Amino acid sequence: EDICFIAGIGDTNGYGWGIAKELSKRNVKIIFGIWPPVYNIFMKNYKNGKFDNDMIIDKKMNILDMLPFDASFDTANDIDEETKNNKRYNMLQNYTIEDVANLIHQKYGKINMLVHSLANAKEVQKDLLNTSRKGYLDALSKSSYSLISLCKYFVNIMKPQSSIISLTYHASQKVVPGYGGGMSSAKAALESDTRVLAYHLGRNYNIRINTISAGPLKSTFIDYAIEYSEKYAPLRQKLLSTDIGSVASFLLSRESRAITGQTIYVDNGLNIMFLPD
Amino acid sequence: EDICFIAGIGDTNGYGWGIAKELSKRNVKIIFGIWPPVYNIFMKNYKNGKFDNDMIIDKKMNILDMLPFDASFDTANDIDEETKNNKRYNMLQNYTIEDVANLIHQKYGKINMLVHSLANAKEVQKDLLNTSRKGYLDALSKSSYSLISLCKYFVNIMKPQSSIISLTYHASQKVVPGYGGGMSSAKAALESDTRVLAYHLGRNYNIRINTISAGPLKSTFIDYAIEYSEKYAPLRQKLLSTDIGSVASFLLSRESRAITGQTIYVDNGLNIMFLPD
Amino acid sequence: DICFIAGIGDTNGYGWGIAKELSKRNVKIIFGIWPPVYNIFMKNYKNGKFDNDMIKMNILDMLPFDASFDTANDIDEETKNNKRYNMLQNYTIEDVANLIHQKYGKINMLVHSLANAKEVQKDLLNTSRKGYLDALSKSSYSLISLCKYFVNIMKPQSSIISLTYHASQKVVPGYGGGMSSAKAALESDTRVLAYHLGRNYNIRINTISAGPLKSRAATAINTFIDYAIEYSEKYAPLRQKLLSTDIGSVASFLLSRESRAITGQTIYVDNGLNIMFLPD
Amino acid sequence: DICFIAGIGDTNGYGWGIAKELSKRNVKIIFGIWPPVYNIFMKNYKNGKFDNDMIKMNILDMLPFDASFDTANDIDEETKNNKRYNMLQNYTIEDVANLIHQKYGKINMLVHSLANAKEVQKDLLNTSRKGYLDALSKSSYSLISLCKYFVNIMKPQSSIISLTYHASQKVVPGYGGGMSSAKAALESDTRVLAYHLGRNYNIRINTISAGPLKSRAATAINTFIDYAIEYSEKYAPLRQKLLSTDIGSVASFLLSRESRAITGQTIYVDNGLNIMFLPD
Ligand SMILES: NC(=O)c1ccc[n+]([C@@H]2O[C@H](COP(=O)([O-])OP(=O)(O)OC[C@H]3O[C@@H](n4cnc5c(N)ncnc54)[C@H](O)[C@@H]3O)[C@@H](O)[C@H]2O)c1
Ligand SMILES: NC(=O)c1ccc[n+]([C@@H]2O[C@H](COP(=O)([O-])OP(=O)(O)OC[C@H]3O[C@@H](n4cnc5c(N)ncnc54)[C@H](O)[C@@H]3O)[C@@H](O)[C@H]2O)c1
Ligand SMILES: NC(=O)c1ccc[n+]([C@@H]2O[C@H](COP(=O)([O-])OP(=O)(O)OC[C@H]3O[C@@H](n4cnc5c(N)ncnc54)[C@H](O)[C@@H]3O)[C@@H](O)[C@H]2O)c1
Ligand SMILES: NC(=O)c1ccc[n+]([C@@H]2O[C@H](COP(=O)([O-])OP(=O)(O)OC[C@H]3O[C@@H](n4cnc5c(N)ncnc54)[C@H](O)[C@@H]3O)[C@@H](O)[C@H]2O)c1
Ligand SMILES: Oc1cc(Cc2ccccn2)ccc1Oc1ccc(Cl)cc1Cl
Ligand SMILES: Oc1cc(Cc2ccccn2)ccc1Oc1ccc(Cl)cc1Cl
Ligand SMILES: Oc1cc(Cc2ccccn2)ccc1Oc1ccc(Cl)cc1Cl
Ligand SMILES: Oc1cc(Cc2ccccn2)ccc1Oc1ccc(Cl)cc1Cl
Repeated sequence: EDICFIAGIGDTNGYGWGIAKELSKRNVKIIFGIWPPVYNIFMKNYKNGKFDNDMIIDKKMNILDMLPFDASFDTANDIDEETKNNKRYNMLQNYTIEDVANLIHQKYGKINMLVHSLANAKEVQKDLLNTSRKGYLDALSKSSYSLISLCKYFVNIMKPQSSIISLTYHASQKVVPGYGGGMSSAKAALESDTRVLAYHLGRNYNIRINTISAGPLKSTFIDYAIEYSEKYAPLRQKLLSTDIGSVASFLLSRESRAITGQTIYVDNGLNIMFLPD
Repeated sequence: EDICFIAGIGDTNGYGWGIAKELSKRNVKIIFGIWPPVYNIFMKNYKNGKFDNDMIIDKKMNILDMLPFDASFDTANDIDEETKNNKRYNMLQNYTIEDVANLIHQKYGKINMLVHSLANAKEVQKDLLNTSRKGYLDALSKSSYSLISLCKYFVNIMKPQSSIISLTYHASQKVVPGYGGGMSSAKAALESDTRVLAYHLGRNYNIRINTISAGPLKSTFIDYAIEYSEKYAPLRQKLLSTDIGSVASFLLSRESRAITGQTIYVDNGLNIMFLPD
Repeated sequence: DICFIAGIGDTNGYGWGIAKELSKRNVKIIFGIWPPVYNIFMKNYKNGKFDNDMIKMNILDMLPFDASFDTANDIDEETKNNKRYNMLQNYTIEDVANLIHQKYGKINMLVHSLANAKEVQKDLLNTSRKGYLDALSKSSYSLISLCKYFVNIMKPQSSIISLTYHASQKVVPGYGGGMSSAKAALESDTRVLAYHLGRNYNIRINTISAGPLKSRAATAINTFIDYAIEYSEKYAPLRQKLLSTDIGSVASFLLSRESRAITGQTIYVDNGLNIMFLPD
Repeated sequence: DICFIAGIGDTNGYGWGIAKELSKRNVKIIFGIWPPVYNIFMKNYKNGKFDNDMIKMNILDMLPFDASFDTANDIDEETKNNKRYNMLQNYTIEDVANLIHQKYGKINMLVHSLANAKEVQKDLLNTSRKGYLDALSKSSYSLISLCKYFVNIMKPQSSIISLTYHASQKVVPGYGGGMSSAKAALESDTRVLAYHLGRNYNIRINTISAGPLKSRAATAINTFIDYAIEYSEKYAPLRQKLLSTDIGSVASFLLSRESRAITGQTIYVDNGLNIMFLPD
């Protein structure tokens, strides 16, 4: 009985979903953490059967639960009155990082797989030089610190030899004009933090953590990235969300017990190239 | 007539000073940017001649000016009332990043060298896993975004083929337990941002930017780092603030016109080692 | 699913651990064995020495294999006539490719699990040209050539792995003879190969940077491995003992279709030691 | 201040640009010249061809030098008797070391500015063992051996540099013959050497990863350099044209005492091209 919490899904079109699908093959029970502002929409679509085709594995994806989850709030203490008043949030509760860990632990006990699959930058459209302090720190808060806080709070509800992964992108290491707003900065911090966290979690809890540097998925510039990737990557096949999924599944399993602190590239090998051929 | 603004000095015991000294050999005019809370102390010591020995180059260090400078505020607009009221700040003015660029430009015209030499993390003593969101973002704000904002505002007051450097540390790339509070995260972001900035500044202004990854200088754990470095680094000599200074001088000169976006290690080669010998 | 494992000489190394793990997924294993140790390995197999170690493997075949030789024409007269090669046939790279293809058809998995350097005991500065080139020939070029001849007997979408060590990237004094150089070249060649193999053949290639394991080869170095192992178990983020099957299950994953979007990569399987700068 | 420059054959490469820049700081330059091009280089010197290019250099000496040979005993009979070596003496590595020491005493600067690969035109997968080993011997081992023999005729706190190319780290199709492999090994060897040289000799060693320059060697590759240059001038963060003196002033800095705390490093002098992932 393995249970994985996936923080950061909004539809079946991203990595979170591809990871849920592949894990389901291993009979892993899935819990979704969903950004409150799209939680109700997601529940509706799910109810209206919009995801039924997406859920087929002759095996059904076993979704144990779907919970509102906001990566920018650590505890009930951090909720500002403007979101308290806020339309969407008003009718939802217990969606802070610590609140969700308590809920899950209470309802289902300890888990052993954790997926951080979320990024947000309010100024992702502006290049770095034109990003505001507010926009930059928002990017870091939502995309980088959220990983640390996730680990801080979920470690108490995880079994020993548990495993954790996040998703990153090569803009951290090499220049991708157009990946702005401090998203590149956020990814660089996330990959560094993955190492620092791997040391602490490894020594203190025997828990592993790694990150997957993924190629482009259509989930503007994304159309460029995907086209360029499919033209110039070593491997011609289309990169599927389940290509990341099967890698994630392996990193979350005990088959990878000796791998931690790593950035693992799942991008058809595009990262290895220097000049177009 | 070359002029360099050095943001982030508080005494003659750090890299900023070593960089000022070496630049002075090249007859570069120096302007110091000093954290307001220690500005007056610094001025006093300077007046009381405490730095006279430190200033000798048979050449005097030519300090063109010394200005209060706070890396956490971008413009006059960002000054919160608590600092406005604040003792130290109350008797100082025009210390925001944009304010200082305007002052310098007004008093002295355009400059062609910029040094970012500052780091601060309010929770540097806590390890990453135990760092608060507030502490983490403060680290990023002061140590990383400050570089971007410095470039944003000083580029308008710099000549073409100007040059910029900052200071970083290898904890960004490899684990150094004890370098906490998100300082490691901040350095990783700074090294990544150095590349992104190098592209923008290079293409749009023909300005270069690089960062120096420095070994330990006594400016607790620092005593460990220095001892370990002196035991295990390829080069036995003591690492001097002027070892960083002479490298900085070269990176800021036109002798390095074809180098940009780089992290340059000035650490007696310690970075190259895996296991102690 | 058939895998050729090039470079196994006993049950104490990574090759055996890889064999073991691939067997679990019902992969057919073919051993390529260096002729100097070929006979003794055979003898121990039939005399059931490895029986405790195979806990049961599916060993399709065991062939003489020397990665120094690309084709039969490359075998020098002395080696040809040597006591231990006497006496043996079809052990070059081209020859084992052909032989394997005749017996079994096309395969889909390849493991390069070998390395050799005559002067490993010398530090780099003191290595001769001859010793250095030997290291690169046996440890690095052998991979390139293995690929060249096996790509024709491999299907799409097959997978190739090799084994490397972090001394290529960071200084490990005592890892001498140009072995550091050979691992650096091999990690670079893995990228270049991943490009050509991916484009032209839809074949994948990656390399595993393993942590210390007390193997035959590891002892060839003048207690270095004992210190290595002991240091890793003390300072690695993960303090479990590193097993050859830890690498093996990672090898199995890389060779399987589950890793179809990974290529050209150096993957560290070393309890995380590589991420550390300063000892604790 | 005396610098030996190993690997100059005309005024169109990095060696010349390095010579030029070192002259500016009043450094005494000794050229080591490959015997195949030794005579013509001499002839052009006295016939004032390079006069426009030396705008005045301080050329202390010009010696025959072949980095394929470690000692006189390494010279094969054919080479020994060849039309172009006929006729020449003391051109091995040990021999030039000794010769330079006798004429001038100890030096404090060394530049490895050479590379060679018989099969550069072939892609890696199609390179023979012989071609690959040639690339590593001439381009990589030559540095190690240069160090071995020159450390005895160098003072503390002397400095050594070599030249490399980013194809070691990222795939550049067309950079064949094992040249990519040779650059990867050389960048690794630079670290290992920096350790031994720093500890035992207080001598520094670094390598410069240069951008494209239309040199003799660069054209040996089957328009590749023209595309390289054109691509760099279009996509590099800095759009100025990359000059051999751009590398030269960086070489001068690395060789001088101003860089006393830098060692084991790969320093990119390439208008920043290396930092880019996606074309504009
Ligand atoms: N798609 C790509 O080409 C690509 C490439 C590399 C990395 N990634 C990474 O993959 C991860 C998943 O993104 P994706 O591409 O699958 O798109 P996605 O929309 O499937 O995933 C991002 C999800 O994060 C959620 N989210 C946003 N703000 C949040 C908050 N404050 N709290 C909680 N959740 C929030 C959103 O609902 C969104 O669904 C991201 O971390 C992204 O950086 C994506
Ligand atoms: N000393 C080392 O061992 C070492 C190693 C690697 C990198 N570095 C880097 O070198 C740089 C200089 O630090 P140092 O070691 O010379 O110590 P330092 O005290 O000389 O430099 C840091 C200075 O930044 C100033 N500062 C702090 N908060 C500020 C703010 N909000 N606005 C403006 N200025 C502020 C302080 O007055 C302080 O003097 C830092 O960026 C540090 O990260 C130091
Ligand atoms: N043991 C470690 O700590 C360690 C760490 C990192 C990487 N590696 C790598 O793992 C691989 C396997 O080494 P190991 O540690 O398992 O030792 P091992 O002795 O078990 O494996 C090496 C095998 O290669 C064979 N071999 C040597 N030269 C050959 C040739 N010319 N032709 C064919 N076969 C030849 C030998 O017979 C030997 O059995 C090597 O590439 C090694 O560099 C080992
Ligand atoms: N040109 C470029 O675009 C470029 C880019 C990056 C790195 N580099 C490197 O710079 C260095 C110099 O190359 P270059 O581009 O200036 O070409 P070049 O032809 O000017 O320099 C190479 C020189 O090395 C000499 N040489 C070759 N084999 C030799 C041997 N066995 N003994 C002694 N001398 C020998 C040749 O006579 C030749 O003059 C090389 O290491 C090269 O890899 C060049
Ligand atoms: O983080 C992401 C990275 C890439 C890679 C990419 C896509 C297109 C062009 C260049 N790079 C694509 C999508 C990504 O998703 C996001 C982007 C911005 C934000 Cl604010 C949030 C997400 Cl989830
Ligand atoms: O940023 C710094 C890095 C090192 C390197 C080091 C020193 C000691 C032990 C380990 N690493 C030493 C001092 C540093 O200065 C700072 C550290 C924390 C802060 Cl909050 C600010 C500064 Cl300027
Ligand atoms: O690549 C290898 C790495 C280690 C780990 C190690 C060895 C020595 C010191 C520290 N760690 C052990 C053996 C390795 O492979 C070899 C190296 C040289 C030779 Cl000659 C043979 C082999 Cl199989
Ligand atoms: O290391 C080198 C790099 C470049 C730049 C380049 C060459 C080809 C394609 C793209 N860029 C040109 C020449 C280089 O050196 C050599 C490579 C092979 C040989 Cl045989 C000789 C030399 Cl000097």
